[PDB]
Amino acid sequence: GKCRGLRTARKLRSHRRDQKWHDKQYKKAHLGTALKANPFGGASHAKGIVLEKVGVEAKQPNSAIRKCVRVQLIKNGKKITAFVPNDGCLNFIEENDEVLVAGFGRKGHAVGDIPGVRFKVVKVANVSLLALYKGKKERPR
Amino acid sequence: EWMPVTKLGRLVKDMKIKSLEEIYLFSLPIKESEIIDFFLGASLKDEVLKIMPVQKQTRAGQRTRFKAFVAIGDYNGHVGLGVKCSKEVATAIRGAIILAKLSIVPVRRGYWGNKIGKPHTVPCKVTGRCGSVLVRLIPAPRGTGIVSAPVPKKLLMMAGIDDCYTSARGCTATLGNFAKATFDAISKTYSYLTPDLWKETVFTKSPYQEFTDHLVKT
Amino acid sequence: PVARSWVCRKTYVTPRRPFEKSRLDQELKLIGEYGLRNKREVWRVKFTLAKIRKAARELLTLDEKDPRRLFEGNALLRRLVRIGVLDEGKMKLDYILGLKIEDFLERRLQTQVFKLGLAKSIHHARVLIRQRHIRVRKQVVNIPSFIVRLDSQKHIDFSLRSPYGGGRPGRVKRKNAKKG
Amino acid sequence: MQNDAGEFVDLYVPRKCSASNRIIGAKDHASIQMNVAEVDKVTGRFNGQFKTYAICGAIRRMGESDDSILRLAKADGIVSKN
Amino acid sequence: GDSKVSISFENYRKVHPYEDSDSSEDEVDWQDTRDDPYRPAKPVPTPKKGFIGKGKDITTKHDEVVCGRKNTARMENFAPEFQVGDGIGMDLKLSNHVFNALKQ
RNA sequence: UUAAAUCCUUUAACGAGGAUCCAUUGGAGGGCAAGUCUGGUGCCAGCAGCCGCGGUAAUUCCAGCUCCAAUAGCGUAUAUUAAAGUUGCUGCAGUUAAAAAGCUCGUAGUUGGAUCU
Repeated sequence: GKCRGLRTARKLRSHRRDQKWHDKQYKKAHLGTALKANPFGGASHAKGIVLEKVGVEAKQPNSAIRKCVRVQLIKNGKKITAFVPNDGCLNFIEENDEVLVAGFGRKGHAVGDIPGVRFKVVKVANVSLLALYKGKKERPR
Repeated sequence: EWMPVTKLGRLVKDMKIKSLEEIYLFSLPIKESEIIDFFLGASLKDEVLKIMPVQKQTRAGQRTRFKAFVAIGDYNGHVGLGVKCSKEVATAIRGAIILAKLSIVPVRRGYWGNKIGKPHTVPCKVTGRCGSVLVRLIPAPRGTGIVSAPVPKKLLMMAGIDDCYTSARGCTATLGNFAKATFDAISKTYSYLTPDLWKETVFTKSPYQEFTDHLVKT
Repeated sequence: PVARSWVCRKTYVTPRRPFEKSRLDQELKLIGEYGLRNKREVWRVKFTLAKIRKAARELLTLDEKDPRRLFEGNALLRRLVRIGVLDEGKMKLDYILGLKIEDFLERRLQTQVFKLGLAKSIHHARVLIRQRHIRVRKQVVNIPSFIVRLDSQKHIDFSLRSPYGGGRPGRVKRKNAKKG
Repeated sequence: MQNDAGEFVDLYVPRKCSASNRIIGAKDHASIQMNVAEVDKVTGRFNGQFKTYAICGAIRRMGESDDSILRLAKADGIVSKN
Repeated sequence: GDSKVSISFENYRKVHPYEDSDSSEDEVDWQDTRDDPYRPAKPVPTPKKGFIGKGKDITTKHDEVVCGRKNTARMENFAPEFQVGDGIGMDLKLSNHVFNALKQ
């Protein structure tokens, strides 16, 4: 069992330190290779330039063609497939426009129906998609 | 109309047994729901903890019947927990109450600190261990209420426990086994021994004994 | 550096369980019974009572002969009595644990002006408090969360400048009387 | 069980097993209570009075009830020495 | 109680001149009247302030008894393969923790 | 008021019918309070944090109506904390679910029979 002496503190804490790495969450947060491989670079939102639009096929049970947009991040030049959130919102987005992109909400997991997309477009040309969808804004170019 | 089959039910039918506590002193089996219905009256409040459905796999196919976990409780008194399977739901519920009154147990109410007034909490931290579910009941000071999951919260409102701490272990998501575990703990209140009950007991007669002359006539 | 104070306290706690019918029922019943604007007034009163009870409970773990046990015990008793909740016969530290939420909402200026009947209805009472027509002693109070003391309860008036008070009739009356 | 004022704040006092002083529970339905008779020491006549033994369910289950009754009857002298 | 081969206690019956006494012949008719529980409540429009009444007898919005009866009535509009029982004849206060599981 | 202004506090006059001097943000399968309401699309568009809905009556889309929650605030993403007794000193596990080295010796380490008022 567990060592239960009174002069055994360094063994207990060294054992704890070595066994904290096998926790994948603590290793992901503290070893920090997922922090460098993150396209956002530990950022809540990123800003890119639209490169093309791709219709990606969904999972096998739910058949749909989700209209993702391939953008190039201004920061480090990584290619991002970001899902345009709502229906009819693919119409507003246009090639070579400055775009603000956020994740879906599983902290780095392809959420649900779409393999390879864990990002969603929030803003285009410094106006939101929610304003354009609800008839609140006029899009500049 | 209430019809007696036990001799205990015959004694309860007349005014020979004053309260429910002559049964519990002697651990006599309460085999009729309507004994419990007689002694407590309308004080027994209850709400169904869950109706979980199990589809019975049969020779013809799959046809479902429903299992009712109901919790009946006399406040600052007694609790019972009933589990009943039936074709309907309301039939399963009524079977669950009539089965839960058979499972009425008295819980012990004690004190945390100094002993002033009516008892309020579990007298000593007990445990209920049912099918990988482990419910610990810890005494608590006045007015803190019961800190627990909703279903043991229900059973501890019904127990008359005003305030206690609760710890759970295992798969809690099985509601029925969780409720059976905490029910086992509040039964283990009298299954536990305290230094208060260290005096040598004096043995009274079992209700069958001094009242057998009336059972000769029946 | 600046000559400023950044001491600020959140005076309410959001409940952990967001949608349960029991909590929503008790909160809405209490709101309707003493006429509050939203749930945050209930949550504020709940948090104040929780702090008082937790202080009392953290006092009870000390010895009976502990000096600060006695000192802040007497202080807590005196404050809870002068605010108008406890009574002089109930000066014991364990009786604060026998307090509930509405015992703190009965001392609001809204409920006090309703119970003393100087206004008509409890929503009318809240309106009359915020509409600047009701004063305490000599100071005009326009805030319905004003927790009225026991000794200051016995004199609440109509704020003499008000039309319900001494005089100076309002805008609507002076417009109506200058019609013809 | 009893507050500082002195009132017996308890629902009832449960009986204890005579063999091992354990509290016999409410739903311990395997427990027993012997009434055992003693005799007049001159003629072997029933007196009408009786001694009492209570045994919990576990003692009866493991097979130790009869030896417990025998040794408590030796203690009470209802069964003779040796 | 229900057996075909049955016993008759006729010889132990002592006296029965007038068997059809008017004590067991009570005419129980409550269907077409307004005393049957199996009748709609004629629902009131939803209050905006969220409660009915004032003082101590303020009947609130959900009001667990009322909400339980409402959830029972919402069970009454389930799938035909579902079996309910007699949930209106016996006062069934069923909660959302249970009703939502049954609805699922 | 103030260095002089501002803002707050005080005073005169004007200033109030909701069809306003008009309150938003999310949601209504479960988790989780709220609809088996109506019309359209028809595994398309989409919703969807999880399970899943949509393949011609959609309890989940799109609109409208109604309802709920919080309310001058309310969603969203990220990071982190509690729930986590899923890092375990308190306090986890190791036959079969992840797991005890093939076995033995052995240094450092860790712990070490009674016994003296």
